[PDB]
Amino acid sequence: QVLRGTVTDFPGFDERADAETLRKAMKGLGTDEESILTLLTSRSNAQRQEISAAFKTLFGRDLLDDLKSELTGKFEKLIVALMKPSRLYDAYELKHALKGAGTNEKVLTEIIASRTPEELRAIKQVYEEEYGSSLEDDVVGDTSGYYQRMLVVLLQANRDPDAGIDEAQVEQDAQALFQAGELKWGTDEEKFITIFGTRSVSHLRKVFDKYMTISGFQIEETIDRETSGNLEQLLLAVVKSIRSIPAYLAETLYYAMKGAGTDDHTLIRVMVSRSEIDLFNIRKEFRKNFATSLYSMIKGDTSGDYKKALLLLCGEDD
Ligand SMILES: [Ca+2]
Ligand SMILES: [Ca+2]
Ligand SMILES: [Ca+2]
Repeated sequence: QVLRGTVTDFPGFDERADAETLRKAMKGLGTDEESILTLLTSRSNAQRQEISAAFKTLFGRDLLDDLKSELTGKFEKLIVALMKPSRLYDAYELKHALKGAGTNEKVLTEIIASRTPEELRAIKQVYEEEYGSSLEDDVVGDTSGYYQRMLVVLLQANRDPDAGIDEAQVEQDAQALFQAGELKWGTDEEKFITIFGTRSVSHLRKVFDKYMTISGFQIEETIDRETSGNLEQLLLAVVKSIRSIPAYLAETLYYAMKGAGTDDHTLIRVMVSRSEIDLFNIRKEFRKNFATSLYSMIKGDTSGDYKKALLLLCGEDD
């Protein structure tokens, strides 16, 4: 594993040229959504920021206010996601799950499960800088119970460092998890939230081995993904991220298209948020694990400029 994304710095970029092109495409009645799509999906995020800066000095206009007026639908919500400064997209996405749009634990479980404690400190820092309130307090307001408790544990970003691995506490933790999991994760929540939340990744992947020997099964089996119980799902997410974030994230995209529905808000979020970080890796797991390329799935569930961009993000190569 070399963490890679799918979007890189466009070579021989001209932020002025870029911005002018993008002025013609809005310009007049009609929109050149292809021209808009192809350009910004073929640019990285920092670059997109230079083009907004250039669009303003040139024309005296707000690039994003113009995109927000020209566009609709999901291709709008996609473009608008592209133009989010990477530093912000996650906390933007946390804010909105918390504002308005009622019950959105799916989003909270996704980010806070699947970010590295270095990602979690910055998010907390930026949100509290952008929106004025603390993420942790906002989460406490809008959540309840152990699901809340666990998130607030996860939000501390304070796991045991990977160092020496204590085979005795690996035995003790896999016990606690054994029994609690045939208690339906339904008893002694305080005890398992401390193990899931504070232990090291390298310690936990060992505990998870130590379960599959003692119980003959792997700890996932003991939960249902379809059935609710935010905690169980949060639990389940942690067990999958502790094993492998790009694999968790490739499974999140895969059930975003499963059945009736394409859960576009999950689609947009992952593609975009991981695009310059690990989107490569997420492909190279989806293929192998789900046996179809991500590309073609998306080419399949989606349609329009929205799938043009999305495919353009994904990249048809490896
Ligand atoms: Ca127009
Ligand atoms: Ca709400
Ligand atoms: Ca579908």
